[PDB]
Amino acid sequence: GTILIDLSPDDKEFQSVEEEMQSTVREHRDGGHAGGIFNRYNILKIQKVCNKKLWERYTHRRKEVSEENHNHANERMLFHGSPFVNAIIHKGFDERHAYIGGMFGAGIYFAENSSKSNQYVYGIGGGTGCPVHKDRSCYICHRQLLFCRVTLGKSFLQFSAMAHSPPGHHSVTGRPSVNGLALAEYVIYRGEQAYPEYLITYQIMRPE
Ligand SMILES: Cc1cccc2c(=O)[nH]c(-c3ccccc3)c(C)c12
Ligand SMILES: [Zn+2]
Repeated sequence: GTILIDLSPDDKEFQSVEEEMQSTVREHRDGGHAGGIFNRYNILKIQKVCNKKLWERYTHRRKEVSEENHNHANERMLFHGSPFVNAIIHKGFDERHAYIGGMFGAGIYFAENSSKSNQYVYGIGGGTGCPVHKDRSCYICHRQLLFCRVTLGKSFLQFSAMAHSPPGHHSVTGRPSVNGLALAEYVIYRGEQAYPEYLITYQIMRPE
């Protein structure tokens, strides 16, 4: 039941999504090992993801969370990079997308930094890079990220140098305490707390 609608580069919705993507690139502690070396992206396409069932699932859950957190869903737009992007847009998020080895436990992880999500499009640590060239820094192969609507509710705050939510919390916020320039990462424990709203197709660009 999923359909993808292409946005025109002239549409302001295209433009505000491209801006979120480009403005949240940062340097990573691995020097680009996992996601490559770039300062910006070539955006090739942005598609709106429409699925009634998955949307209704998301909003039913968002209401429940809101009612348990002084009528505040604490909804964000966040990036998700995954080798399973094709499964997610058709079937939604679920426990198969849980990162068992994650620093904040076995949940589904989202980033404010697009370049953080970009590290995972070929799997943990960047796997072995693109299918065609086995290159984690490939400038040629087309990559995909999701920009998702994520309900955080009451988020447990964890400073930093499918499992359950910490009791009484709806999500976890991993806030980098050492790198002042890294933005936050978030973890949810219920697949129904995220909706994959935009599918963004892109290349990383070789710095000049
Ligand atoms: C740890 C983390 C922080 C911030 C963002 C992400 C992300 O976007 N994707 C993933 C991830 C998803 C599927 C398989 C492997 C990693 C992960 C793990 C992730
Ligand atoms: Zn390649």
